Amino acid sequence: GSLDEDEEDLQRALALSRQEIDMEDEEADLRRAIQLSMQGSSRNLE
Repeated sequence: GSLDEDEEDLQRALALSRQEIDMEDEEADLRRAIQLSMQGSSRNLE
């Protein structure tokens, strides 16, 4: 039950999209979304 296994590729995809965008304007919002995802924050606000 290695969850980290999938998370390795998941954060890989995140880093992948990081270099895909890497643009500090409008895409910077998507960039911030990767950061948000890396913060482990989903729809679990309340």
